[PDB]
Order: sequence, then C-alpha cells, then structure tokens
Amino acid sequence: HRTAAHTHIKGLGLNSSGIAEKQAAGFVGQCAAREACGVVVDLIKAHKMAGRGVLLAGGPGTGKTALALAISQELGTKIPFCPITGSEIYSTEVKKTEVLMENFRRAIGLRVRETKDVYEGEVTEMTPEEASTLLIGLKSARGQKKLRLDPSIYEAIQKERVQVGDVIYIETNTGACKRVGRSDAYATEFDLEAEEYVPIPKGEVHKKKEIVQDVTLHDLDVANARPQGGQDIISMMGQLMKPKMTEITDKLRMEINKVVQKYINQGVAELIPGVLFIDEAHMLDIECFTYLNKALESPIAPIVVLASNRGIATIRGADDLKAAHGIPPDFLQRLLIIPTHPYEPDEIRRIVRIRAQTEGVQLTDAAVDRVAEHGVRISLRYCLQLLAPASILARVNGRTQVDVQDIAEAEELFLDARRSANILTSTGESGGLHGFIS
Amino acid sequence: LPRLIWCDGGRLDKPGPGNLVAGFRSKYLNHMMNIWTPENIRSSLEGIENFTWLRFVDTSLQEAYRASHTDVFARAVDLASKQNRLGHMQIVYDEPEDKKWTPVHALFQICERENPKAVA
Amino acid sequence: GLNLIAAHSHIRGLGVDADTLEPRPSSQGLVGQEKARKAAAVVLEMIKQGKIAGRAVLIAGPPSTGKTAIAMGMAQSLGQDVPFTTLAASEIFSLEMSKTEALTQAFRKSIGVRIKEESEIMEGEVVEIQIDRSKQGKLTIKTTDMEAIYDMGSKMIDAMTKERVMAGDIISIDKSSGKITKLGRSYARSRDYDAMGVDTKFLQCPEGELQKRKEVVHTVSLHEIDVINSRTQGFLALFSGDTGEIRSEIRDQINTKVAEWKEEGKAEIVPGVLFIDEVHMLDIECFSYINRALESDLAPIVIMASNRGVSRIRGTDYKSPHGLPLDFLDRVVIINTHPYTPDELRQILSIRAQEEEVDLTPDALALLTKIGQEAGLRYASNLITTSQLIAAKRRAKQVGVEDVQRSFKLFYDPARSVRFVQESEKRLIGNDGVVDFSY
Amino acid sequence: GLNLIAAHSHIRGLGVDADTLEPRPSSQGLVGQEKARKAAAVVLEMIKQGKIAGRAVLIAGPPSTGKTAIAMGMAQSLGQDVPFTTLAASEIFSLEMSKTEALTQAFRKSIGVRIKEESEIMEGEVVEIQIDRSTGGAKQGKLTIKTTDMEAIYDMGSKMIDAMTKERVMAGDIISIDKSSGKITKLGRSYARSRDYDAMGVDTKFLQCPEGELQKRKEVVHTVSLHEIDVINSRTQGFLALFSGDTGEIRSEIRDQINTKVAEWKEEGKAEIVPGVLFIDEVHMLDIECFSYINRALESDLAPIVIMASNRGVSRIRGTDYKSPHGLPLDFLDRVVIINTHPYTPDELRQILSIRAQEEEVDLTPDALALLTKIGQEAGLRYASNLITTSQLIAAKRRAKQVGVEDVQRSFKLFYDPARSVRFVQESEKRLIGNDGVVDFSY
Amino acid sequence: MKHYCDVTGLPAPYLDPKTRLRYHNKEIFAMIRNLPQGMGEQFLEARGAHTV
Ligand SMILES: Nc1ncnc2c1ncn2[C@@H]1O[C@H](COP(=O)(O)OP(=O)(O)O)[C@@H](O)[C@H]1O
Ligand SMILES: Nc1ncnc2c1ncn2[C@@H]1O[C@H](COP(=O)(O)OP(=O)(O)O)[C@@H](O)[C@H]1O
Ligand SMILES: Nc1ncnc2c1ncn2[C@@H]1O[C@H](COP(=O)(O)OP(=O)(O)O)[C@@H](O)[C@H]1O
Repeated sequence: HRTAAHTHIKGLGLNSSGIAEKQAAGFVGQCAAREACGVVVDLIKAHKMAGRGVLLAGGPGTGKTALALAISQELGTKIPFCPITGSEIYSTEVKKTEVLMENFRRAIGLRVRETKDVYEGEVTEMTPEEASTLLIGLKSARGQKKLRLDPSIYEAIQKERVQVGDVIYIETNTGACKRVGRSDAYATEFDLEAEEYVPIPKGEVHKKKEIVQDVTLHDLDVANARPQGGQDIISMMGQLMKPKMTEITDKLRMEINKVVQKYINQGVAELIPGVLFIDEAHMLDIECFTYLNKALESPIAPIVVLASNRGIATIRGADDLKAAHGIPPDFLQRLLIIPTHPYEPDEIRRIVRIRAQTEGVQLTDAAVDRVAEHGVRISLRYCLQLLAPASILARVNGRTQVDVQDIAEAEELFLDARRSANILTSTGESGGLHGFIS
Repeated sequence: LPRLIWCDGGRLDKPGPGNLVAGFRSKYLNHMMNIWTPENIRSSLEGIENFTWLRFVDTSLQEAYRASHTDVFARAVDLASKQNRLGHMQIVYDEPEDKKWTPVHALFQICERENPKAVA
Repeated sequence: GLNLIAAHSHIRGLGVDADTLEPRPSSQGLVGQEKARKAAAVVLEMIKQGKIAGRAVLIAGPPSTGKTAIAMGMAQSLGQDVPFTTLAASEIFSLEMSKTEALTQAFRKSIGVRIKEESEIMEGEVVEIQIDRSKQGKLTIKTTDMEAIYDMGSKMIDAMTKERVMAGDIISIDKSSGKITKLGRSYARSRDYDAMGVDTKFLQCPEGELQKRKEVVHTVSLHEIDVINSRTQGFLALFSGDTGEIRSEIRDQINTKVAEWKEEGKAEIVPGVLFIDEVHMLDIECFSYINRALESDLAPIVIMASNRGVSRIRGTDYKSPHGLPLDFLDRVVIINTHPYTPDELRQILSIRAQEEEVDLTPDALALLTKIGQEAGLRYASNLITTSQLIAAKRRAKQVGVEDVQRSFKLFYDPARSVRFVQESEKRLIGNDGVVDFSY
Repeated sequence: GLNLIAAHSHIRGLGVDADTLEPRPSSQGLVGQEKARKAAAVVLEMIKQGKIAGRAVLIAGPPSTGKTAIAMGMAQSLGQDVPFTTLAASEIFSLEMSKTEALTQAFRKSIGVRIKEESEIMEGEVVEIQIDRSTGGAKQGKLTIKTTDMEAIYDMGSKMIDAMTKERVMAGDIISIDKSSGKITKLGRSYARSRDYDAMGVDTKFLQCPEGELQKRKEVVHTVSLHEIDVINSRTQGFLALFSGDTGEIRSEIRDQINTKVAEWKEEGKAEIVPGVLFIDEVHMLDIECFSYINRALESDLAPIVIMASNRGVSRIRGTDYKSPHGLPLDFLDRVVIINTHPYTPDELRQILSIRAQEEEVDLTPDALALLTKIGQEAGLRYASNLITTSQLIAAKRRAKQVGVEDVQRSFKLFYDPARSVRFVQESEKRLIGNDGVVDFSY
Repeated sequence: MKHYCDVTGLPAPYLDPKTRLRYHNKEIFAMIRNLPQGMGEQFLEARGAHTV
C-alpha cells in the first residue's frame, strides 16, 4: 500500500486509564496532548453532548494533524469524521455560512440496517395476473422461483428492457432491478445480434444479506432539497439546470430533524454524532466565527476540532483586530484548548525510525543519527522527506540499506527552504540577467 | 470508458450487483426519510408546523409530492395541462357583493387571483 | 433523540413573577441578571400585546454575561404562540441575494398571519371500485371501524384512474379540492407481493369515521406568502432557499391582501420577534436599511446583542460604541448585562451540572467555581463534562477534586493559552509569516 | 503534421542513465543542469514506484535556466503510461468554481484508475449483405464476411440489421464489430471492390483485406482519473462537463463515495491505482488560501506527487502584505524540497543553441554559432534562440543556403534584446507613458 | 442450438458459405476447402445434413 505523511499513526496510544504511553501506536511524546485527545474521544463516543469546541494549538510540525487523525482512528469507521481546511469554506456557489452548515451536518451520521432480499436469475416467465401484477419466473443453476410483482416494480422491470431469457437482478425489498444481460443459452438465437450474452447465475437464485447502511443528515438535506440523479434528467443541459448548491433554509433542516426522529423512535435508524475537523482554522474569517457561535448552540451539532499554528495574528476580514491563534477572543472562550509542544532531539530520532520502517527504508544507525541532525537543525518535516530519495540513491548505488553516503547525496540533491533562501539572498542582487525576480 | 465504471457500479446512483448502496439509498432518501411524501407531509399540516401553508396554496399533497420529485421539464409538461381559473374569477367575481371571492384552498395564490393582465 | 445537551438547554424561561415582572433570583434556569431580565420581561409584554411596532432593543455586555441566555429565555417564555426568528448577522451576506433583501426576509419571517379553518376530509382503505363503462361508478372504502359505498362522478373516476388507485390503497379525498392522494397500502396487504416498488409505503388503516371534519388553526409568516407568490410553485423555495430578490410589488400586494383579511376577520396578524445575534457584524449599508425597516406598521420587534466596546463599524473606518452607528443607536434602547459574582457562578455551574447529569462533589463545585471566577464561566462549564469523562475512566461515581484538577491541567483556558502563545513567539507563525522550525 | 516546432520541441527526455541515474552532459536534448537533472531523475523513480504519496518538489532558479525544460523532460520520460497534469497557477482563479475546488480537481486528475477489459471483436471484409424488409424493414438478413484466411456467413438479428442499415454497410466495406455491444465501425474500403464505389470521389483511400481470425478477443486497457469518476457522477450526463468544463463545485460526499469505491476495486483486484504527478508552473501565483489547502491535500493516500517551478526571490506572497523566499510561505516551504537550477556556461549555451538550430531547419555557419553564443552570454539564451529563426528568414530572403554572420547581425540590429529595450525606454522616457501617466507628444 | 466444428467437434464460431461446414479456426477452414471432391458431404452426413 501507499505511504502518506501520517500513515504510521494508528491511534493515540493510550493506556486503559487513558494515560499516554511514551511511545505507542506510532506516536512519540505529546503525552499531554494525546491524553487530552483521549478525553475528546470519550466526549465523542459518549453521544450525549452537542457542539463542544476544541482547539489544537502549536507550531507547524508539532503533530496537530497527527493528533486529529489519531482521534479519527480511535473513533473508528462507524462515527463520521469530516476533515476540512478553513480555506475550503470560500465557495463561489453559496454563502460561507451554508458551507459551514453543510459540513456540520456531514459530521452527524445516521445508521440503518437493511435485510437486502436479492433475486438474480434467468427470466423463465413474465405472466400478467391482474386486470399490473405479474408473475416473474427466475432460474439459476440451482433451481427456479416465482415472484408476484407489485405493479410498480413491474414497470421498473419493463423500463429495463427485460424479456424471457434475459438475466436480471432484483432487490425485492428496495424495488431496484437491473438487466444483467441475455443468458448465453440463447447465444445462438442468431449468428450475429447486438446483444450481451452472459452465463446463467451459478449460485442460489435468492440471497438474503444483512447490510449496515450509513447516511448523514447532509445526504438528507440534499435529497430533500432537489430531485436527484435519474430523477433530474434535464440537468444534463448544464447552465441553469446544473445541480447547484443552494442556501438551504432552516425550515428544511427542521423537517429533516422531525422525519429522522420518527425513524429513530421506530428503531429503524440509529443516530451517530461525529466530528467536524477544521484544519488551518486561522483561514476562517470573522464572519465564519460569528456563525460558529450560533451553529454551536443548536441542540444537534457535532463536536468541532480546530487546529491553528498562528501566534498573535490579525483576524481575517477584521484587520483592526489581532488575537492569539488568529482566533477572535470572543470565540476562544468557547474552546477547550490543547497545546502541542516542539520535539527534542531524541524524540526526533524515534520519529525518524518509525517513519523509515513505515516507508520500508532500512537504515544504518549512522544514517539515523545523520538524518536526525537535520531535524534538530533544520526541521523534522525535512528529515522525513530525505528518507525516500536516499533509499532510491542507495539501490542505484547497489546497496541493500541506506547509509551515510546516500543521506549526504540526498541532502545535496534536495535543499531545504533555509539553504535555498541563502541562495536567493546571494543571487537576487540585481535586475540583471541571472537574478531572481524580487 | 470501461464497463466497470460506466455499467458495473462505478456509477453511484445506479443499483446492481457491486453497488449495494444505491438501491437502499434511493428508497430511503426519496421515500422513507423524505419530507415531501404524503405520509410525512400529513404529519406537519397543522398549527405552526412546516406544511401548515399547504392548505392554501391550491395544491394537493399528491401534487406537492410530484413537484418535489419530478424535474423542471416534467413539471413544465404537467403545467401545460392546467387552467388559469383564478384569473377567470377576476373577470366574474367582480361586484362588491362578489366580495372578491377566492377558493379558500387557493387563498394564498394572491398574485394570480389579482393582476391586470387577465382584465386587459 | 436528536436533541442532545447544548449550552442553553437548561434555559426554560425568563424566570419572572408574571403578574409583576419581578425576576426571581434563580428560576427557569436563569440565575442573576435581574435588571436585564426585568427589562426583557417588559419587552415580552410589548411583544405579547403586539400593539407596538418596530422597537429595537440591544442587549449589551461582556462575553459570557447571558446575552444569548436571556434572548433564549424570551423565546422559551414567549412560546410558539408567536414567531421568534433567530438570525446570526453573518447570515445576511448571501450570494443568492442582496443584504437588504436578506433582511427584508428576516423581518417578514417574524410576522405571523393566523387563520382558523374547517377542513372536511375522507380517508380510508379502498375495498373495491366499480365502473359503468356504458360514465359513473362506485367506491367502497373502509376504516377499522366503518365502511361505506360512495357514488363517484366521472371526473373522480378519471382522477382515480390517472392516480392508479386499487384495492388495499389508503387514499384521502379533500372534499374542498376534490383531489385524491394515495397515502400508501395497508399493512394487511404486505402479503400480496414478493417484490415491492421503490415508491410503495405501508400504513395502518385509517380509524374512526371516514368523513372526518376538523377545526384547524394555521399560522403562516408574511415571508412564506412572499415565497409562495414569487413563482408558480414557489412553495418549493421555502425549503431549498432559491428565492432571488423578490420584487417589491409582490410584497406590497401581499401586505394589502393581509390587511383585507384582518379587516374582514378572516385572519389575525401575529407580530413577533427578530433576534439579530452579534449584530456588530452588520455593515453601514445594513444599518441604513434597518433604520427604515423599523419605521413600518408591519415591523416586528427587533432584539439584538453585542459584546463590542468602541469598535470600527464595518463598511467604514471610524469607530463607535458597540460597533454600531450613532444614527442607529438613536433608534435603540439598551439593556446592559453584567459579570457574575461567585455565588451566581456557583448556581449556574450547578444548573449546568444538573442538565449534564453530573454528580459534583461539594469540593469539586467549590474549586470549579473558583476556576470560573479566575478563568471565565464558559471554561468552567466546559470542565464539568470533561471531569465526568475523566472520572468515568477511574470508574468513579462522583466527580472529585482530582477530576477537576486533571481537567484543568489537560485543557488550557484562554488566558493560559495566550500566555503559551507569548512564550512560543518564535515557534508559532507571527503576523509577518516568520517562524523557525529548529529545536 | 499538426504539431509545429515550439520552444521545448527538442526535449525528448531527461538524458539520464537508467542504471545509475547519472546524467549525461548532453543527451535526449538536455544540456548541463546535471545536479538538477539527477534530482529530477530520483523524483521520476519515486513517481514510477508509486509507493510515496504527496511529496512536493520545487524547482527554483532564475529565468531561462531550464526549469520548464526539466519539467518537459520528466513528462517525456514518464510517457503516456502515467497521468501528468500541467497546471499554470493562473488557471486556479476560475469564475466557474472556487480556487480550492479547482485545486481539488487538479489533484484528482493526477491519480489514475487502471482497468483491463476484454471484448470479442469481429473484423473482416464484407463479401455480401442481403436484407428482407417484409415492408416495415429488418425482418431477417445474412452477412457474408471474410479475411485473407477465412470466410463465414452470419444470420443476423434485427437489431444488427438496424446497425448495418444505419452505418450503410455494403459489399467491399471493411468493418469491425464490437459484438459485446454491436456498434460497427467502418475501418475502410477494400481495393478489390474499388469500382463498386461509384459515389466515392478520386480522393478516396482503399485498404487491403484483414488478416487471420474473423473473431478475436481484443484486450483494452483503460486509465480513468478520479476526477473523471467524480464528474461522471455529478449529473445525468456529467461526463460532458469533462469537455465543456461547466462542472460546479462537486460535492465532497460524491468524492468520498468514489474513494471508498476505488479502494474496494483495488482490494478486489478489479482495478489498479496509478498515482501520477501534478506540475504547477509559476507556483508563486497561488495565494495564501491555496497554500493552506495544498498543505493538507498532500496528506491523502490519493495525493499525487507535486512539482512546482518559481523564478522569484524574496517576494510578496499573494493575498498577504509580507514577503517570503520564492514568494511562498514558510508554512508551506517546510513540506517542500527545493531543486535549484543555475545559469549556463558558454559551452552549454553553444550546445543548446546548436540543438535548437538542429531542431529547427537551420544550417548555421561556425562563425554565426560563435556570434550567437556571445549574444547568448550577453543577452540571454532565449534571445539568441529567437535570433536563429530570424537569421534563417533573412538568409532565405537573400536566397542564401547557410545562416552567416551577416544574417545574425541583421537580426541583432532589427530586434532588441531586453537590456537594449530597457535602455530604449530609459532614453525615451518623456515620449513613453510613465508611472505617473505623464507623456509629451511633441517633437 | 449450440454450434460445433464439423471436423474436430470443438465449438465453431464460423459457418463456411461454400462447403456449409461449421469450423473452429483458420487452420480447419484451410483443411475444409482443400478436401477431396466427395469429403465435404461426408462431414455433413455425420450431422445427417445433405445437399444432393
Ligand atoms: N508525536 C509524533 N510521533 C510520530 N510522528 C509524528 C508526531 N508528531 C508529528 N508526527 C509526524 O510528523 C509530521 C509533522 O506533523 P504534522 O502533524 O503534519 O504537523 P502540523 O502540526 O503542522 O500538522 C507528520 O508526518 C506527522 O505524521
Ligand atoms: N444568567 C444565566 N443563567 C444560566 N445560565 C447562563 C446565564 N448566563 C450565561 N449562562 C450560560 O453560560 C454560557 C454563556 O452565556 P451566553 O449568554 O451564551 O454568553 P453571551 O453573554 O456571550 O451571549 C451559556 O451556556 C449560557 O447558557
Ligand atoms: N539544459 C537545457 N537543455 C536544453 N534546452 C534548454 C535547457 N535549458 C533551457 N533550455 C531551453 O531554453 C528555453 C528557456 O528555458 P525554460 O526552461 O523555458 O525557462 P524557465 O527556466 O524560465 O522556465 C526553452 O526553450 C528550453 O527548452
């Protein structure tokens, strides 16, 4: 499988008491921030609280996004985890507050369990039995079955171009059906026909499957606001017919809450409140934070995790105002704040070894030490980038493992931003022929 | 395009083997958990609930349900089969004793029950 | 259910002795703020009487002083008898429409039109249909309790045919419209079929008499009547948004007709509240519109809240109090909220601990009250739920002092966070983009 | 053909030893830049192995130092087998969609899904068709078809008769039939029947008869990007928006479904994922909102490798009022490695001008090449390369067989270089419109 | 009815217009048209087909 930046992070690495192990689940250090994220995981899995806000704060490369993605994995696949950057709010298609509101609802999940009643077979019979109800006979290699058809699923089967000898799939509970093809027992009806001959199904003609199905409250928004998919055929024209996002009213979201609650009372649906993660939260403007004050007050609302790396910085859209994190102080009162601290040299050596064995790079310990020096003196994020080039260099040098020579060559082929800033300084001297453009 | 994408469930909306989500999601989002279905509307038809107005906009629960599910072309064809009778009432129910009569089930259709065009 | 525990879930009303408007110190969830609650109670009396149009009231005060809590308390104690539109000022900046249009909508959402109606409706399960294609015919229909045969006119047979009605369908007939609706099929017919169409729904059979007749009360805002009249099926826009900038001659004609419905007693007008939260995010162009909008016979009462000191007005570059134009403040009366004393904090933390169903020890509540005094109410409130989750990891039954203390060290308050930022100046990105990633 | 000679037409690859990644001093059209070409060769290894996700490489250097040349070298050495997306940063500023949507689409174009599908296909020359119309048509019919090796009759079903009559198949037509769907494509006309084609003008081409089996299981390999799957699923004929370009801001739950669906196809073995590369030329034209998006878009397992080029010194970041190296925020440059390109020596200028002269149709005397090399040192490599075309056209007008010094000197006199044109505006300052808008029209 | 090769009994995609024999591939088509003057009719006679 592929290897992205955080793929070594498997979870928060907490004890049963919720205390962080000094190195576990791919983390090193940040024990205080991992413990605080462990309590946020409990806050999410204990379904009862709406709209609690959390801030991750600390320098670039201190692991704020490792922590948010470790939460997402302690939280499992069941619970919605909805990551965005604050930069993504600026749609050209709806106002910013609708984009936030949609992402609030993407973070709240609704789980249904269907028993899917699937029939798949060669059509043996299509007989009318009403003044309009059919009997359809279906065949597989293992037997036949006859189905009484509702007049409306019959028309669905009739809009598919189904005939006797075709192979069809039916979801008898959901009312979906598909023409799979014509059975290849008919393949010699003619020597050429424009037809897709398929073998008869070799399994049971009827199959019953338990499927746990997830949707979100935003999927319900979208489905109730406009005709969707094969309903909206004229959408193919584009221009005014495009399925544009629209500024969905609270009246709609209020009816969705009512209708969803009905299916929760009946036990058909299970509510699952989840997380909205807003990385680069300093990119939100003052009008976004103002809306988040209202949006976090509603009794259905996800837990919201912000991340910021700004010090005292101007609030976007309100140039007169400077505050810590770039978060207006008005909003900052609502948040539980976790600080993430800088790493030490030995912690960097540990993260380097974890990343190497995740990328499949084998290192000499001298190569480990030399790489770790670049994390201390330049950046942790620069250490990790060097490992993959040095692995390539080593193998074309014929070596079985990365060694100091392959690190040293990688350092020279691939500069950091500090050394390249020295080049820009020494060379942007003039408006002459070889200068960088300032 | 390969038939894996164009036919065998690389299209999210089309149900079949290898697209087990789409048939469920079609039924539940358009019918079961759908606000415009007549059984759901009929729960909200009263008081200050969200379909309270439907009593006065000259449309049935069936018509509200059709207009929410058919696209604007199909709705425009259905609109061809209909008559400007509220504009005809402006011609007929005219004297002070006619009291500008309007069907109470069409009470909110103000701007078509009265406009200059029909008189002209 | 869907209603999880939010920050204002404990606020259940304004907490005043309704005959005299004197606030009881702690009731209906509201603690303290008696002067502001009495002013809010007088505002409720203006709202409930409805005779006064277009007063504007600003609730001003520091953060976490109950400005939202008091406005929520008014919503709870005004009750669903009256419209209460809640608008964050950020919502006015639509792409679909003008700022002033977006405000014209929010104003009209806050005026109700109330109509009382007798509807006569037949609902039942279809037993059979007979047609004499010699047109005429007969419908047989049942409840659980009654059954009848009805003579159908030709147009009813056409409509029954076009709507594909068959035995075992639950149908309704609106006698006023003369229009059918297939509601579904009875659960008794679930055995008819091995496969069902996607659109089919099962129902319990109707119950009681067939031809029910009911007295119904309908409350509809002026904004809903705008959107309905904007275009041929405008009632769809009530949900999707999508109104555009509704042309003013529509609104004028609606206002004229609603005045006739009142004059004729067909309807009553129910003026309500628009609450504009964090109103300082509006700009100079908005405030200039609101000046005229308040001066109207169909204006709601407008309530608004601000926490700004002297601050720059948006859309210009001079400052003013509350962040608002003096031209606008000349139209506004002002209610000021205050910081809380330790005994008021102790009560609010207790109200929150009850709502969150957390058992604080007395020493935990004492420490948590000191934290609320030193670090602010919202921060101490956030530590209640946090301490419960930490206590549960101990399998403890009550939140102890150590659970509050561990919550305190794990989660920084704003002041401690600002210190951390100042002590980390060179490792965080400053306002000039400079940062050093080195150890 | 259609493809004319452009600035980069001489670049055929990176010019690097496949065994050691050592760059050769000149090959495949690239001269010098050896340290930079070695680093670009290591990046090609990362791309072709697919293992690593979301690396961002910056090519930093002065203008005309081969930053685009190296980018063309990488594209040419990956070939058609890998998604390569060439974005100018100016393109992100759409009116159709937000900047971050446009950046999502660019990333999604740069991951391929590779799918292998068989069809039986029938290909041959038509010997005969008969069709019976009774009179409503298509009642029955027979096709006779051959290769050089084989001949057969087929009884036809009525929808194949509709296909045959739609595509006006006649005797002598060489056709292919995709019998899994029954589209028929007229590959051509046989020469052996040329006189049957009385309606075909003399410009008509004719083929030889096909070869071998009349029916073959042809296997097709498709690559479809994640962006194409996204756009297909956006509306009833969403694929049309891959051409007209009027995609809206495609909703992220569609993309999340597709990400799940493709991971399913990968684990089932129905498809393979082919990570490509996104090239962002003039990355300094992105703003602070783009960079904070790109930060985290790189963290996905479905991130391509990204390659970026900048001419800029310490320069103002767009959308803010402060300056940073390369014009890029340090917040972003932490997740980037920089490859630096240098200015050329005179023998490298000589070689590049020679290659440019041989890619163009230009016979160049040794003294003209020496003069153009000196102009290159003094006026820059682009100006000297532009003079090659000019001198050829001057030489041709005087009917000369070679470009001589005389022709280069006409070119140098007629067309100013940037340094001479800068001097011209400084000496002509009162007659040109200045930054205060002032100008004097008088003599 | 499924189609089989008259020479080898393997599945036959093709029917020869000339001999009326069904055949598997180009190799057997080459055989079929190089048959002696009476042999195509013997291959038909195993199907009980005749053209006399
Ligand atoms: N404590 C840690 N243990 C192991 N890996 C870490 C740790 N903190 C960060 N990383 C890794 O180092 C890199 C930088 O951290 P990241 O979370 O991206 O920083 P930022 O806070 O700027 O988002 C990422 O690849 C991340 O996976
Ligand atoms: N007088 C009060 N009684 C009970 N709860 C209060 C009171 N004042 C504030 N709170 C609670 O404390 C929190 C902050 O008060 P809130 O009114 O939301 O802040 P602001 O004054 O900034 O609008 C909310 O959870 C609110 O319910
Ligand atoms: N090392 C090189 N080998 C061959 N051609 C080159 C080399 N460097 C530049 N060129 C050519 O010279 C021209 C200018 O270089 P180019 O890469 O376009 O400039 P920039 O670096 O500003 O993008 C282009 O036509 C390019 O193909």
